[PDB]
Amino acid sequence: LPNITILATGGTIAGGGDSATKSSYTVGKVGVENLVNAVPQLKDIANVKGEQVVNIGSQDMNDNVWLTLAKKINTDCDKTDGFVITHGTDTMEETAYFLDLTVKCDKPVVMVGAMRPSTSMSADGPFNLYNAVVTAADKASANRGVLVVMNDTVLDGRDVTKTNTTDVATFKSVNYGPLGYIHNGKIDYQRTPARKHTSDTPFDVSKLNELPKVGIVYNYANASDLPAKALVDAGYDGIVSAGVGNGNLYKSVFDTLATAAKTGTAVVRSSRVPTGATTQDAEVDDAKYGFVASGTLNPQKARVLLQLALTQTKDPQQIQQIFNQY
Amino acid sequence: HHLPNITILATGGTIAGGKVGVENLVNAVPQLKDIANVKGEQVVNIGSQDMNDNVWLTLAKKINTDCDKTDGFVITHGTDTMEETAYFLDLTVKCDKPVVMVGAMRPSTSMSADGPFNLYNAVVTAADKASANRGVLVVMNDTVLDGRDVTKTNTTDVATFKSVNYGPLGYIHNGKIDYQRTPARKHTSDTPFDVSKLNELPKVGIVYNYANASDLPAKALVDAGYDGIVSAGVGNGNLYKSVFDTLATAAKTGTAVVRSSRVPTGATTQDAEVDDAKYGFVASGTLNPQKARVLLQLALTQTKDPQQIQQIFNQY
Amino acid sequence: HHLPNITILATGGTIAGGKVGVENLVNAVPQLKDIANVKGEQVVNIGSQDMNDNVWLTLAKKINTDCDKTDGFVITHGTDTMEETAYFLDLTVKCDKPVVMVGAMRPSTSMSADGPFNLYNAVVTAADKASANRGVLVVMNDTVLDGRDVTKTNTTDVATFKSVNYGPLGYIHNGKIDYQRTPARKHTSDTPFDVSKLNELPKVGIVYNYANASDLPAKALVDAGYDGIVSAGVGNGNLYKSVFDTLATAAKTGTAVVRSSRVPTGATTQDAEVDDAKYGFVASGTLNPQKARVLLQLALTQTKDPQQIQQIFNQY
Amino acid sequence: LPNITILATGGTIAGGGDSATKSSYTVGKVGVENLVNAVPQLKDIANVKGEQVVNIGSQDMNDNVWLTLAKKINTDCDKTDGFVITHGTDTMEETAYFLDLTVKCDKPVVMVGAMRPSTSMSADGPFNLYNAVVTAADKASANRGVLVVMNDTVLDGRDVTKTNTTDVATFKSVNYGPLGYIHNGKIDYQRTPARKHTSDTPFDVSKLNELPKVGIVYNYANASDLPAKALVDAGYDGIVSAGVGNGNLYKSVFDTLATAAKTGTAVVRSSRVPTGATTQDAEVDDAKYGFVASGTLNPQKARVLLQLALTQTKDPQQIQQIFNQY
Ligand SMILES: N[C@@H](CC(=O)O)C(=O)O
Ligand SMILES: N[C@@H](CC(=O)O)C(=O)O
Ligand SMILES: N[C@@H](CC(=O)O)C(=O)O
Ligand SMILES: N[C@@H](CC(=O)O)C(=O)O
Repeated sequence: LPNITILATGGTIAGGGDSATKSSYTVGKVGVENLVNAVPQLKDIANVKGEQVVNIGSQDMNDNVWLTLAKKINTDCDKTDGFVITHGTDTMEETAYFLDLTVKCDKPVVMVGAMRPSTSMSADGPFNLYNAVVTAADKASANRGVLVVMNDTVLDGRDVTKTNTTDVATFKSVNYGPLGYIHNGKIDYQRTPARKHTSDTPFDVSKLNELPKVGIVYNYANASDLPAKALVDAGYDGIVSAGVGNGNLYKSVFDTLATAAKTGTAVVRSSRVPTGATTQDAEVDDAKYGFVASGTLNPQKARVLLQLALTQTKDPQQIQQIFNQY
Repeated sequence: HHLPNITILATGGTIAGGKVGVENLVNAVPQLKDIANVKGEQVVNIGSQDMNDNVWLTLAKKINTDCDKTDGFVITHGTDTMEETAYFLDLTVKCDKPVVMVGAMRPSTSMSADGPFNLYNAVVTAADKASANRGVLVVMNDTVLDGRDVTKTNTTDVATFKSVNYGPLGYIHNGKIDYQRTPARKHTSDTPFDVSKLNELPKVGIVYNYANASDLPAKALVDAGYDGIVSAGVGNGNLYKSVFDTLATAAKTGTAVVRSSRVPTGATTQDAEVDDAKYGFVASGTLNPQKARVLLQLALTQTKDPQQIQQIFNQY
Repeated sequence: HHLPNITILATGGTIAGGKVGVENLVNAVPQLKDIANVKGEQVVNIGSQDMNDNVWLTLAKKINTDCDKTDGFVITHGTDTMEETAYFLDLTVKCDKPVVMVGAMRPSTSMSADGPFNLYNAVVTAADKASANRGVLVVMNDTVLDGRDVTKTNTTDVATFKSVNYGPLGYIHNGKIDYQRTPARKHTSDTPFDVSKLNELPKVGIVYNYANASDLPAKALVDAGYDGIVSAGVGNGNLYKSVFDTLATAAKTGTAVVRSSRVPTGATTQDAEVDDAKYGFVASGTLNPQKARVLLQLALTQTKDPQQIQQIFNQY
Repeated sequence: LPNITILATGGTIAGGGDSATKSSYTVGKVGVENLVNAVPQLKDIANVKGEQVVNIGSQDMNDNVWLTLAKKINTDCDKTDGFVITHGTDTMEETAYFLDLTVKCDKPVVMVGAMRPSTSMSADGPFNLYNAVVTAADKASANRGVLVVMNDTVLDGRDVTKTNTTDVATFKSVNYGPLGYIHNGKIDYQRTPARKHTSDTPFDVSKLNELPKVGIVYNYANASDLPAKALVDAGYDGIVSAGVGNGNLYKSVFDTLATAAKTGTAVVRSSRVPTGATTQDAEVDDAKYGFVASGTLNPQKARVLLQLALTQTKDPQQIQQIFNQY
């Protein structure tokens, strides 16, 4: 059986409530050893080793944990056959894309969480963890980038997003679809992401203590420019706009970001709209303003790539090329 | 043989690209005369990414004032913020006659432009007696959508508008609608919100949550004396710790705080990970951040008390 | 403090895998006693791929007879044909108290089995006074779905059941339902269908359309004297020429013919490519083939006239 | 500009009504030359040549037209840079998969239709045809199998299906997602089908006058076995079951197909359920009965592959292997 390493970071998968039928609970309580022992069927498919990296709710996920995870996977690659990262669902789509761009280990790296606490009736954690280990143990899972496995489905770290606040089926790759489905412990892979990932990217965080500062501002009717101005006044390296429609901006926000771009702030136009690309050649002349269009990357995913782009370059044309390749 | 009188109120948008006038918009679809007596009025001519409180107030007052002068309204509008205007009017229009919003995802000069048939179907909907008393509506891609749940789901697709939590009210085929649903949430004349004499709306901003989120946007809204802040939370309305800290302080120093979610479907519920009663927060339910802002502004015209705002978010 | 009386009628399905008894099903979820006084009765114990007219008649008669002896019903059922049983009961149950169907997509012995919480939520729904007068319901994956529109959309997903044309009625969180919709189509006590004295239902079969489709299935149903045939058409109810020829003959020689569609969402409409009045055909609207069969069988207990059947397909 | 050949077969894209605002129309009236002249923007992107193969509604599509199309594309491959097939929407998903398995030409083959007649207000035909030609002209479209292009989206011929009876956005690849989106005449491809297609299949129809007979029977409550018996009595080479749930069958239908399989009839279990695979190792012991599980192929798609499988073999184990590879 393959050796599989579980790196635990917290989340509702490790959470507990006082009743199996009531919704209130606290995240990231139980340890990695309890999650493993809760699924004795794991011993049929893998030799599982658990390590507790942190124990937080992923609403509190941060740069420091991301750097810890990437360095640990890259350091321990030769010591195991694959990785499973247990994680909160709230920002799993962000961590998955970060690791998708920075992990250099060729072996499967699979993220997994649970929408229901471990104590709940029909808790989804146990089978999710089982299927995550199935995926990390599958030879065919290698070289597909960092993966998220939820609700019997293998999803690429770039397109995967949380589509619903409570549904166990919440995780979907809403633009390009899943890579494969899991049935009876086997996967029929019919897709693989074409965008460059893992060892095909230039992003190398092995020696980094911190990441460039990138914030996100929302657009809506009558939007205040004060959030954007606050990020500019703090000297943020980049700002992602969650625009309306095809990456459009309320005039006040547009005006502030255009002025900041001329001072050197990197500005990426994304969209609050949950599917579809923020394109070039629509209503915003990105070349004129020095802006970058995010494509299908939603605002929090665009932040991930912008932070890493800014470890390499501050030039908008080069950043746009990065947003066209990764 | 007499046809209903339908008033088109034009605000801009790609359906008017907003540069072409409301008379040009009407004459482009001569078949409108087969179904309605159409009169057009230009309210503004803007891209809806620049929609604002003043235009919202103008539209609600115009519809309420002119209700008895027409049989139904169509509002032509940009698609980017149509879902916000639709819900604002859903809460403030007191005319029970049909009010239908419509836009276009493709330019009027483009191949297979969707604007012409979109407008035709919007007039069909405003002219159907069955459309009355269903709240303010959005009509796009042969579908009638309630103004509360409707949202733009895709950046470019002509089929982008969907009521993603509770579904559409009816589909349009051959100029006829089979309505199978109506919104249960209280709208129009069943709400207490009355903007007839207001020149401005309470100030409500939106902050985004994500890994490592800065508290600076939330702090800037607080420093500016904002009346309310809507959080686009992660998952089920959850907050990054720094943002949580700032909003907890704001809620105990006057500011109304509504937890919504950046997640595109599903409710932000009570009784999950955040003790709303302890912090004086309000949970937005299925209202996404920009919709929650609409209701929070109007709630703040009535009350600043968090329990009373929560009740408003449970009824409208 | 008193809790509602809820009767569980068991028919089989993976939620009972149908091999385990109804008492075993109940005792597996002890928290049921926190929300209801539960009594279980075994009606049949079959896989729902073998569901049939006799079980449908038994269930409708049992619910109608026992209505005044309980406060609500839960029917445990296989997922494969739950959407058909749900609509049959939707049309024939005259009890206005909640009737909720539920199943499970994973075996009860499997990791993260969905059956236990599914049953809990089904009892929550049957015990909610707000669930009355909404027709027969299906409760799956924290969602309340009307029996007319609900359908199985995926072969394995625990989230498979969706009301794909008009959306759900409400979502369940923390044991509470926020209902925002109700079906406008006439159901239960608002239909004329009365099976109380029937031992059998009119014979209605379904034929599939595709490229090069054989007319032999349609011919075999005609040769057997079927009372009606539902066509799973291509696109908007269209028929392969050979199948069209056979059904046109059948419609003029007694047989009721309903055009539905193999396409999983959207209505089969009148006034498209098929002149239904010329051929004596009925268009099924949003009813998929197996749902259209349910309504056609019941229509044929009232009338054989195509215009009157079309009216039934426009009202129920 | 590339040379693009339009092969016309009919459909609503070629249909016309007496009014732009009323829904009634007739299919396959106007000729290929009228469709081309209706889109003068095509001359900006390609040298277009039209040929009328047939002019039918695709509800009347049949084996003979399929064989004509495959032979024509394979014969004329060297004479053009890519193919667009205008087609009715009702069975486009069937023809696309047939050509996906039998076309040996390496150059892009793109199918396209229209949900609204050419005479209708906001008719979708003109822009659909434009985007189909864009796709056939794109070098990156080659080697992705036969494609369907509808509503700004490039879809693989295997997974693409018509999901709605009237919506212009009806065509979706409901299990694995689209291959790319089209904006401003350009495609960002992020996926390609892993299942073997075109020149990687053994199916060679170049000398065939006819195809094996395969019919489809529906399952539902109280289902009659008479449709299945009628196909068996006619000596059908194969029968596809549109089963309930995960490919399950009503007992009467099961009994008839099991008896037929022992006489040599090929029996494929598919599902009337619109998404998801009909799997092995669920409730039906396929090996015991000699049945084949269709995977994600819906009943009409499973018929296509079964017909072609039956040109090579009647052995259920070999047919199952075909259903696992193509
Ligand atoms: N609050 C949790 C949500 C979850 O795990 O589902 C987290 O992200 O850690
Ligand atoms: N920018 C435009 C988008 C559209 O009309 O579709 C607007 O909202 O006004
Ligand atoms: N074959 C089963 C499927 C299920 O229960 O999910 C049935 O319908 O009875
Ligand atoms: N009946 C038409 C439908 C369409 O083209 O949309 C056909 O398949 O030819």
